[PDB]
Amino acid sequence: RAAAAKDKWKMKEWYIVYAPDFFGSKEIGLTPADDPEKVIGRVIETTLKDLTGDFTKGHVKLYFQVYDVKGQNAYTKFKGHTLARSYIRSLVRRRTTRVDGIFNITTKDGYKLRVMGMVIAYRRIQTSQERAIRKIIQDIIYKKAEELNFADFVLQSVNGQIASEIAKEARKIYPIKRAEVRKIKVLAEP
Amino acid sequence: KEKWGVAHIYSSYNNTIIHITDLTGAETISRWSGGMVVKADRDEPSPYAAMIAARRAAEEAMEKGITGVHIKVRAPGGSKSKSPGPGAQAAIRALSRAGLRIGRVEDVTPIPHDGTRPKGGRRGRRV
RNA sequence: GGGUGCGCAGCGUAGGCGGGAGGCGUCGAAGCCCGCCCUCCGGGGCGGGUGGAGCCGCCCAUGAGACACCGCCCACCCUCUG
RNA sequence: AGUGGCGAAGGCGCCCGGCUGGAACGGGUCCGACGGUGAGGGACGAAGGCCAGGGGAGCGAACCGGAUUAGAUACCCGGGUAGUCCUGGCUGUAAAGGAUGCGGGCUAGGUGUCGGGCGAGCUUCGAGCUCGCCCGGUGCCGGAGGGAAGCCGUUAAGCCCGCCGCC
Repeated sequence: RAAAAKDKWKMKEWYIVYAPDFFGSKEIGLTPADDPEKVIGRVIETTLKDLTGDFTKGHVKLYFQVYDVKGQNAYTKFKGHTLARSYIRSLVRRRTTRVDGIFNITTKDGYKLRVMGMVIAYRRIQTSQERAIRKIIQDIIYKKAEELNFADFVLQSVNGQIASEIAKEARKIYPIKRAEVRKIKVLAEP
Repeated sequence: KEKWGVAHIYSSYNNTIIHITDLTGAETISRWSGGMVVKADRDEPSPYAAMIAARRAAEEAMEKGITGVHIKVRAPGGSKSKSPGPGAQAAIRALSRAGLRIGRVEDVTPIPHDGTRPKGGRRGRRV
């Protein structure tokens, strides 16, 4: 019947989701649930402009996971981020070269991450140059990891500083268009 | 207050499914298929059938209190086809007209970096 | 205990008994303003508020008549105790 | 991701590290004809199949069901066993095809691309861009010339010097 259905829908309460502290604690959205603990473990997908409205960084997607509740207010943690399909496809064209590196990182605070960085060149280049560029990416990311910690790592990786450094130092082997950091996953926590 | 949901569309050469959830995708609100609104199996993916199911789902969502909606459109993918059917755009326009506000739109057709073997038989279908 | 009733034709959810032509309005109401719950969202039952003095029915239908007022049941899904 | 590259051929595409084979370029470096082909003999050799041991997601011979059909031991649909995968061995086959045996000298060139080297100009000073030349690989056009023709044409299916296999 529809009686129990309406009963179920009307027994459901709403909760307000909140971003973490090294971001700005915002009001991403709302979640229904009957009980409080059916909400522990839930992934909100948003973009970076919604948080801080820079009109250009609309292609970045962040994923926040629910881990705690206090009344009708839930608080999140950072889980990972990835670029957008449309952006990546518009980038990777024919008669160019794509160079991707995937590395495992441990920050100053003991967080373990998997970072996937990407580079694009203007022409159909050799393979030794690919490998040199990959080594550059690796060195820079390891250095930034040993010198920085989670919050700054993520904020820089999403704002586009590490990408600028990567591009500037890889411009010594072959010029470059649209260097970027494409993905981060969190694997562990102390 | 303004609440947003998410519309997953599964489109094929044989049916169309519209499914509206909250932003988390863990709480379901409405679910309607092309096979609930016709009696011919050869009409389930007709964009009119898609329009109708979209309208039903949107009105139920509005009744429940949903105002905005993001959109993820999908084809089966994997080893099957990677191209959606013709009911997806119909459903999107119908959701727009029903009275909901629309946000982001994305395609989520799962694609194989390299994967399993499809069903043809090294010669495909021969009819 | 809190809530909960379109067999038809219907001013409309007449549910059924005994009494009840009589019941109320400062033991303050309408008409007008915004709101949670029940449910065939039918439609009422419910609350703070401009409001300051009318409205039900014996008057017709329906087999059993009034949400006319007093005591009691019942169909559900719910809140406390022992 | 290429009309591209390496490999005797079969064949070889995620990343980092180690061991290993061969070719080109550059070279007033070393030996000093040590070379070519190769009967008989040997080594490699897709898929499928066999032996022995493990594993088993998807696909799927055989098999079983539903339809289509005059019938349908098939095409279409739903399921499914060996097999496809790893270790250690056998079998020795294909449109294994450039359907074109290997080496050497000669008989117009043009235009692309891959690697290396040289010389000029640009530069954001980049293992970077452009233009030209020599060597080697790999393609598309084409004149004499050749051929039954289709077509080949300095990567000959042309004229010469050789060896083996075959009709």
